[PDB]
Amino acid sequence: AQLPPAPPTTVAVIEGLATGTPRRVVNQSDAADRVAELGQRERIPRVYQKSRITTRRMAVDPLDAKFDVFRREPATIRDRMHLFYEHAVPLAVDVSKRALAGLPYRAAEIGLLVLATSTGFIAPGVDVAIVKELGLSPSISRVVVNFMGCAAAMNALGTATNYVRAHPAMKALVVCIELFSVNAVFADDINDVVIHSLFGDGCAALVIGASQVQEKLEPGKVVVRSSFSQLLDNTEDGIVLGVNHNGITCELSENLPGYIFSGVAPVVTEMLWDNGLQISDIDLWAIHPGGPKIIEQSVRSLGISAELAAQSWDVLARFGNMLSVSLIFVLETMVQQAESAKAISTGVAFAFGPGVTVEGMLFDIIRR
Amino acid sequence: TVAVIEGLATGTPRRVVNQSDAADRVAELGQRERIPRVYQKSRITTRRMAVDPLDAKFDVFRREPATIRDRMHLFYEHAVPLAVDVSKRALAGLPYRAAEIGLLVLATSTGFIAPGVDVAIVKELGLSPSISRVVVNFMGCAAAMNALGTATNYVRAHPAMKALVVCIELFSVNAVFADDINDVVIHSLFGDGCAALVIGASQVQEKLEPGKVVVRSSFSQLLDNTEDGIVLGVNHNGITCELSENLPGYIFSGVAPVVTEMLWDNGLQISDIDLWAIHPGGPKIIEQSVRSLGISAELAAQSWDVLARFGNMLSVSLIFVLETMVQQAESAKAISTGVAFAFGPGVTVEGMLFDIIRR
Repeated sequence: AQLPPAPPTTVAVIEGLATGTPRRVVNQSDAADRVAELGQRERIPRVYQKSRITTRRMAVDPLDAKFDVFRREPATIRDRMHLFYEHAVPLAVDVSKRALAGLPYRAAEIGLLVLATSTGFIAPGVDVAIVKELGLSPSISRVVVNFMGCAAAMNALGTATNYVRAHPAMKALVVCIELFSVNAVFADDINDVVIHSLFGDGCAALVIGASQVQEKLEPGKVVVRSSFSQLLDNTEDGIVLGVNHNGITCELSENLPGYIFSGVAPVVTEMLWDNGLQISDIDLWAIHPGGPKIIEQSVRSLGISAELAAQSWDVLARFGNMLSVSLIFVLETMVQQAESAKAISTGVAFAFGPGVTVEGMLFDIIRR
Repeated sequence: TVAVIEGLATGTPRRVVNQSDAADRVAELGQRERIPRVYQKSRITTRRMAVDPLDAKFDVFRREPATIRDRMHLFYEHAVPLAVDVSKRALAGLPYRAAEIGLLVLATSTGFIAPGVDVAIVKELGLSPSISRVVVNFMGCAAAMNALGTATNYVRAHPAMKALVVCIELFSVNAVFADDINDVVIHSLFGDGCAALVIGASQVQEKLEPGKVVVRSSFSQLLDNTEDGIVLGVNHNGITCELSENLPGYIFSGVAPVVTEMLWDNGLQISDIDLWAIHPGGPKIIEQSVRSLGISAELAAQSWDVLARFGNMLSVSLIFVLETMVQQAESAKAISTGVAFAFGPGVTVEGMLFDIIRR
């Protein structure tokens, strides 16, 4: 009898959720005009009016008089990373606390901290600042997830999941922090012009715990039912992340939308089938608000009502695309306001990361 | 349930570099008398390098500013091949079908690209398109322990599944050879290398076959006021590590207290351990760890040896050592109890309690 040992039988729960962003508000129209001022600068207005973003928060003012000189020099990558650490700590610490404020868990109960970013990279970083700042344990476990793109939150929440189900009594803290403003450069190519028009800064934290299915979770709690991944075959050029002398950068392919259209439907369908569900059985669709073409093509693939992507369109409208963080902003909304009147709302969440990987999950929101 | 290292494999770029020569070739770049000094004290005889940073080709490129992007590309170009061959070899010995591998953890501190090695590995090895993936960056010399932890948790939540841990560290691709002393030290110590592990869950009962390593317990410790100890950053012309002069001291007064508690929590004493996989991060790192524990200088043989032959390969080094301990037993006992640990940023001591099944 060398059969695999019986599996844990609990379910990961998001007992605490919290979100935050730097204070400065950048109204998209103004942003467009400011950038438009850097022959034919008609390109600018054009791409911007198509973004479907009204406002974004930015830790740093790229086009500021001070930064504007710094912004145009080479080899500033090391300073930008410092600048990142500088602005991130305050924000990350503040959000982490909000996430924990509601729960009664004592610092000794938090055994794992997961930090995801694609806009950072510094020796001791935001992860260590968080531990000290919140007075967590010197022995707490830490995992830093980098360059996993817009879907990092998922890979991160999964790391937490395994941990929690493996150590039922402990809790885990998931934190995503994304500061692209600290990486602003404003180059000439469309990709740069586009990236700089879509990205915003923000932060989010989740507190995870293991719970038995017989337990009656309280309203607002979110159960993680299933997780999934998919390397979209032959789509490597879709989303590319790289480090430049003057900052981290993201390169998106003209085909990303197409890859999504082809990829989404099959992946969700198969996953839902495993859980005895169909697209028509989903109450909530936490589609990663990575941009119009992404939400747009994501909804077409699934063949659902445009309305069922309301929350997503909202986040993208108010905050733009703040990478791995965005997903969580969308979820929060869903948790604060019910989309129907049924106790427990079922929903699917998914985002897109490099290699063009669909990262997502099936969840339940206890309504009553 | 028990976490077992069922597969283990190491690899390295073909090029061998003799410290004696390196010292000379490097020196040739007013007080170059320092270079031979640091290199003699390194206690490194050789180390592998994916690239020859002094090569005519490279030498011009490395004197240039703003080259990280290309450098990161270079990482991918060399990292992939090596990481793939090492993974195949770690799995080669096991009877697992691609469907049984549900998690891939990739750790590095010397390269950043996406899609990266993790993706190149899945495709190359034909791993399931839906395998879970976690890329662990900038946790330095101790990433292997962070990575390994992510694997045991997984395998513990999904016993019927297996997890693959891959570490690739390629410092040579970041070689700059600058003036400051830290760059000199750092550059005389780091080597290139890769290592992979295959983890699975197992029933507390079951009798494991020789070679199998049971991960009994893992631990972490953020040392108070030590932040300056180990520092990683990204410069326009490469990635660097900035070791503090206070590091060895941190190590001296940090190791013992942690290890001792951890052991006490497992009904053990320093005097009970058979193996000590001390991360060979450098002569002082091994020196102060040994001294902090108050153990025979010899118990650190495996470490010294790896440091001697491959130099510091960051997270990779810790697995080479373990492999030596697996390949060659240190006594006639069935089951060898050992402790492993390395040091990472913020100055965090990360390690594990483990058993090596012998009979």
